[PDB]
Amino acid sequence: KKSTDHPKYSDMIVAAIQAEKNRAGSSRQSIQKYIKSHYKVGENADSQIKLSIKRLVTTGVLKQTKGVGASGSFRLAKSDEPKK
DNA sequence: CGTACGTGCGTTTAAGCGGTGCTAGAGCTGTCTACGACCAATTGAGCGGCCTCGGCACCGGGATTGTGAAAAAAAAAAGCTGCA
Ligand SMILES: [Ca+2]
Ligand SMILES: [Ca+2]
Ligand SMILES: [Ca+2]
Repeated sequence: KKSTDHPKYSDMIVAAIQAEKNRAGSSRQSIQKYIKSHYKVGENADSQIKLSIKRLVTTGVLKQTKGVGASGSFRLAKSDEPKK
């Protein structure tokens, strides 16, 4: 149930998080360097991507390991695929 | 392969120039004497000589440190799958 909401740069983080085959790795600057393939505002992109993550983390759908700016490490987790 | 650099635009900035006006201070002049050259006589600090004995160079033996191979683990990465 509940309210599903619209994200944008959010999408492009989760696209780019899965578009690396790894165990616990995705530092904001690695992500940005891939995803700077553009329609995007490259000048203001990092803040919005940085802003974007915190909320993904707070939902816990995206999962990370010990830090904040220092760690730069997370991936998609929980358990979501098409299912009953 | 990702981007830090070079290129070339238009916009902005202050260097450059020529000039005027003020005075700090560079430098020049003459005077006067404190201070350094020079001298000779005086004597002790430091030279060469020479003698010694203890630090230090060299050795052997025992302790310790670090390297490297070999065996075996932990992991990372590769090649291999069907699905969706
Ligand atoms: Ca580079
Ligand atoms: Ca003067
Ligand atoms: Ca001597």
